[PDB]
Amino acid sequence: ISHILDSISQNYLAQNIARQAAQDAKSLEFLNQQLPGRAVY
Amino acid sequence: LQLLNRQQELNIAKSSAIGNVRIIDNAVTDPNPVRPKKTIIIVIGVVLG
Repeated sequence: ISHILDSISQNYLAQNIARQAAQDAKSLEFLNQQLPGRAVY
Repeated sequence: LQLLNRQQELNIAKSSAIGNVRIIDNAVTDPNPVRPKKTIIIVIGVVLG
């Protein structure tokens, strides 16, 4: 039970820190997909 | 060039577009039926009789 609760807490922590960057991560993903006047680049 | 940069930023914002709505749990079906509730039905029958 202690092992399970440690796993639950760490999963929740990791999920929270991962979501607190989701918008920027998707923006970066689309920017990578969008990389091809040169000032814009 | 300023308008080109603004257009690129608008493209990024339009494509990302993560709204203020998130699907945490997709639907799964509880394998135990919620109706009929056999025990309460039988208890009601006994008490009514």
